[PDB]
Amino acid sequence: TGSVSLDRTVYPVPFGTIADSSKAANAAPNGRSVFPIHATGITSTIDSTEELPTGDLTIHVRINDPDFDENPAGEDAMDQDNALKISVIRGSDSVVLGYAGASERTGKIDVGGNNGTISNIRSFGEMDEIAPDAGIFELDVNIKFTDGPASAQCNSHDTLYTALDGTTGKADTNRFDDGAASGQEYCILQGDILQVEYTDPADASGDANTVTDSATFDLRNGVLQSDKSVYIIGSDMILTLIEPDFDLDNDSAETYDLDLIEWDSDAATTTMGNKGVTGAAAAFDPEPTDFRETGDSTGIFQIVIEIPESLSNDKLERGEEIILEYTDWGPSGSDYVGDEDEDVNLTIYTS
Amino acid sequence: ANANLFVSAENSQFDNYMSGPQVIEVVVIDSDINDTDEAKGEPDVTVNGKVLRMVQAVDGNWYGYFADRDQAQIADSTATTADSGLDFGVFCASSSGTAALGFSTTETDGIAIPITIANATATGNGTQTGSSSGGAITTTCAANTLDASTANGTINVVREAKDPVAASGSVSVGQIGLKNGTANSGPNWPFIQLYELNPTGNVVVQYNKGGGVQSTTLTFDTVDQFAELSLDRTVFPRVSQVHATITDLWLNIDPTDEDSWTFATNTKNTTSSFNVDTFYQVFDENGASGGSALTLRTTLSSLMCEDNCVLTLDVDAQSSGTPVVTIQDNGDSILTQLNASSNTNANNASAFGISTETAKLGTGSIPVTITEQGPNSGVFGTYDESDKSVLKITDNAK
Amino acid sequence: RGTSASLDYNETPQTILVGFSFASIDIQPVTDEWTSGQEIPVVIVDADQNKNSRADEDLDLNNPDVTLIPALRTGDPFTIDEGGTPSLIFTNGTNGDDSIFDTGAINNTSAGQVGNFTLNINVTRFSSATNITSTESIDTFSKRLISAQTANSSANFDVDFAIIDLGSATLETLKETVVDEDNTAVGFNFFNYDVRSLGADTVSIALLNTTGNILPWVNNDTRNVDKNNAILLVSNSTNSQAYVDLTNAVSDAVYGSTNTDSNVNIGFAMYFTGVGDLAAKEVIVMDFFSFGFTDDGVQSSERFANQIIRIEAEETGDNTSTFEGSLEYVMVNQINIQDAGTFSGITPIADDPSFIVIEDLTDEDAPRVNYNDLGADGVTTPVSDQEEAPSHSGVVSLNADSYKIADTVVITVEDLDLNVDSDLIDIFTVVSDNSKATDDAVGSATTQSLSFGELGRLLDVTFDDVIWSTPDGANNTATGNDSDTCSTELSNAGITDTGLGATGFTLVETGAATGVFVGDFQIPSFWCRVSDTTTTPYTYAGDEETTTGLDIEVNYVDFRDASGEIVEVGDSAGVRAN
Repeated sequence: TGSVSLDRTVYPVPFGTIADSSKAANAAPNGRSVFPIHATGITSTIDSTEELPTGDLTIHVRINDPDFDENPAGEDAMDQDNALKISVIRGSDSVVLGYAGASERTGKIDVGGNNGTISNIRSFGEMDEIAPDAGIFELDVNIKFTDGPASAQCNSHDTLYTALDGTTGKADTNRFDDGAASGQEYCILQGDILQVEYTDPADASGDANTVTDSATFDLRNGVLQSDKSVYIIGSDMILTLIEPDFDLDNDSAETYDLDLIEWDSDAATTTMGNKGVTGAAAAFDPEPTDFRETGDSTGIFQIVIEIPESLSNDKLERGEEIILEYTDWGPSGSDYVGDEDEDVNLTIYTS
Repeated sequence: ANANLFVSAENSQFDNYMSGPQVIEVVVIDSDINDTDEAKGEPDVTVNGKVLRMVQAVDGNWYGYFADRDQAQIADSTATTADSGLDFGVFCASSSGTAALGFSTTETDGIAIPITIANATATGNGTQTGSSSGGAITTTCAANTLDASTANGTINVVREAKDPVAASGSVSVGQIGLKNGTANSGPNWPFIQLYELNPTGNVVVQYNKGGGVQSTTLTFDTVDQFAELSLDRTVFPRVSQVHATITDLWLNIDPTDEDSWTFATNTKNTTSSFNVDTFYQVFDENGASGGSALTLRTTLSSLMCEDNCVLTLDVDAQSSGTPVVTIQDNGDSILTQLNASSNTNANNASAFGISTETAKLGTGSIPVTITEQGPNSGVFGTYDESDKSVLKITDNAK
Repeated sequence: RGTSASLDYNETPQTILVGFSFASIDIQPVTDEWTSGQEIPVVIVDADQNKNSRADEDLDLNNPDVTLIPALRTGDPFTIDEGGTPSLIFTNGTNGDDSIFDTGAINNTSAGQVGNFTLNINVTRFSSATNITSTESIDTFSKRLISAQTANSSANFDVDFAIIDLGSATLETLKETVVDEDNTAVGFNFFNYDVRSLGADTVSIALLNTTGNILPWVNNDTRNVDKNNAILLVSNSTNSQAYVDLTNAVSDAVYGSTNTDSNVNIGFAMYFTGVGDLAAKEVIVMDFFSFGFTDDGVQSSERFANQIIRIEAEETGDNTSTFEGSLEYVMVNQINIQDAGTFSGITPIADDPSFIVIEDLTDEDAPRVNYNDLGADGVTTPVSDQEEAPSHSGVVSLNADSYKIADTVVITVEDLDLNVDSDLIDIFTVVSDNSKATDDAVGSATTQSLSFGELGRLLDVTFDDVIWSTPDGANNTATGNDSDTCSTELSNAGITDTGLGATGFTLVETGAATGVFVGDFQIPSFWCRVSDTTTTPYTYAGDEETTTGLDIEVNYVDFRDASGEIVEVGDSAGVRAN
């Protein structure tokens, strides 16, 4: 009897860029699904250089069925056609993202897990053995911010859709087998459910069986902190950001722009990145160039900052008040990434 | 066998291996048959049980030369001009021995005689150039074949052969009956007796005399496990000589002479027509012409070369703009600066070439020459006897 | 299997039993970790490949009688079976005067590479008066087209062309491997072909795009529907086996078509010279490789490497069924990634192949070699081995904590990933080009501006947190307090060590495959400060300054740390005086 297991129990809600919405240009998200940089760095309307790149969730699915280990010292695959289903459900309504088990095919997302012809639906493709003698199989599937039941909350998104089919188009019909209701859009909200079901064609009794694992989408608010309160000018400070929203992939260490953090003081107000006041980026000497995870699955990001001498040709004083501000687009309060904001602050001193 | 029987391939360093189209000299030195004015009996010498015919020379010693049949044929096909590159001369059938040499060669797979064919008949006159694939030799040679020959001494794989003993009284030429005994410029001496040998198999040479037999066993196989290159130093100052030593059993084709090889080594010549290549005896061991340059690149697979017959050079490895290594003339080669413009200097390795051979060894395509340190040593070098290497470090090197 | 024959001499018969042997493949790492630029052996034991007890046998792709070959694959190569089982026909005839095979040339121009494909056929005296048609089959892992014919070797018989239909494949199928090379930050396309089995003198290969049928083929004169049908890849080459770099024109031609990709069908055409005969079986291999990154290349999804590698292992003895081979890989760094030389440098088909690693490969992504096998139970069951290819965190150090004027300062970098060749010493040199942002730094003149910094920069040396550079270029005209510019100001003090590029500083690997790089230089008495680093060339001050009382630092940028991410590391020391 096979088993199936998902990568994680809880997942961040994914977001998108301004290129996804057809809405008019604005200096704020304005109900769009974007994660802008701090406001002090934003030039007039939000443009491609003023938000984090597109945030697409990547999950990993593993099936532990020894019956597909025909070759005990050789590669195998799970070749049973459409034996794995990936679906997103919100209460009663359900959306099936695709199948795995068969040769990969261009298809559409299914609405309600209801569509007559399975050939119409997207197939992720045959899975592969992790090691020659393991008997464990793995799939990598990418989940965008548009993939889930239709809802009224997301009507604010003037969404242009990624055409899953061969054609080039930005309509819901190109990506979903059923058009959305008027005044509604397809999207993921906080509290949604991700499940995978495996149809084992041979169980312990020699017949068919269905095994399942489930997980939830969630958003959390960030914690920003430093190694110590007081710093000598020119010393190195360790800056830590705890945003679980950002561990999109467990396998890799994710990198995020340093313009998200605000530096405001008597000397100057700046984003501490490439979007700050002239010569501010060189004044901090970040190592590395921006935030980075402290491991594959931690959701903890660290950066090393040197306390400047002079930000904007104005030198810092002793005991000066410094505030670090991070705008967590997607707090606990928000339902999707965009929407509400919460500000997290840190105060530090020169000695 | 080291009492009276000497075989060229007998080398402890290389573990008695032989490979490729190389010719093997068998010498008998014995005091019982050392006289040259009396008709003593030919010594009885066999390879893999088949008779080897031995000619007496003026030093009172008995000589014989043999090679693998298919390797001689394949190598001979590269020699497009006569007496240049790997020419074994002309391939005759075993029956032709009596009519051509004047004595029987019937226990051999074939013979290679140094003449040229005037009348290229299908039957009675042998093959000048050999087969690229090899096989059985069936074309015969006759007495009228020798007389009609217009250029004698076309063998280039044996160049240093001792004079056959002369015909006086009861004694015939070479004491066994050669029809013309002028060595290395006549139509009969030297000649190579061809034998079909087994790759990865042993080759046994025997001499049968009163009181016991002397044997020597050799292996016929690819010999890239004995091949290596050594440099004189680890770190090189600015106007140093780069003294390179190559040891390769495969490169000793001539057992009696000093073997010379010339390489096109420029691995960054990107001209579509150009290829890294290997040439045989483009020079002598005394830096004379010694013949034309003939391609060997597409035939090295069929001559038992396993990654061991090719020299390549990169003058500027880091592409810094200043070339580290250049090339220069020495006593064992004739190198010329073909771009003599004032705009270039002696540090331009691509401004040197060979004047007589410009199609494949012209400007660019850095020619490099090696010479054998001893007639039958298998150890080659780029140095000459004045200690002047072909490869030198440039004066402005970084 | 299991059946036998009986041979008898001296009234004692002996059975000749037919049987199959289980195979075993195993990669053997010399030490704990397989790092960049190290050869480790690959050993296969299969008695079914020892078909001669008195000879040593090689697994050559080109020989149809070697039934199985080990193969390693990464990413998505475009092999000859990418659209299913191909269709191949041979033909005799002559090229038309408008054919790309007679008019084209490889000169990186649409005029040369892009054309159409027209030919005149004379197969009227051929057997049954039809073009030679073939039965096709494909290896599971080695991806080798084996075509079965009736063997013809007569003096009358001769062929000139081969046309392949690549099954269902279209430009959609091709475009998922071949990259744009104009709209990609770093991108290179490579074509790998082996047609040694045909025994040709010259070969020419062209890729065919069309909205009609690859077979039967039609000249432009009959079908006046398409502007161009052929894209030239190789022209009249003398190498039957080669691994070539495609020009920009080929990548420009693939993306240039106005028609939607699904309707356009793709196929191969070949031209031969000197194919006098065909054996009962012949093999053809044709692949597309691609290497590079997109955007910053910081995210994993943004780095790609598509390649297939075949091991032609050699029999150890005469009657030893053991077959020996090796693998080696080159880990990519910020310098070699920008050069097409590094990707064209690998040997895809050999007894000792090499392959490219774009990032840390562990767990499910570890490189694995597959060997299809016929077992003793008579069923075909593959055997495989994998080995991880980790990346290493680099450290850089300075030998002393304090230096004095004219003291030797020695810099060492311990990064195992920087060893790219096990036979040769690896060297990195300083850049001297006033028109590039990587000036007076260890790296490459070729460069790009990206998020993490400058892509052509690997190491540099600074006094007081400012780049130590020579006052040269167009922005060195400042005189300072007096009327003397900083460049002549240094020269009057007898200083020739004007910057890092002028000391001849280089990073040299201690051994052939040690992974430790060392450089050295001497501290100067005076130096010229950089006023503004945001301009190219840099703007230099008007007055020289003493180096005494300033800190000295070295900075190293690791393109691949322990996780395969970009990080910068450094060391510091103090210059003193008495």
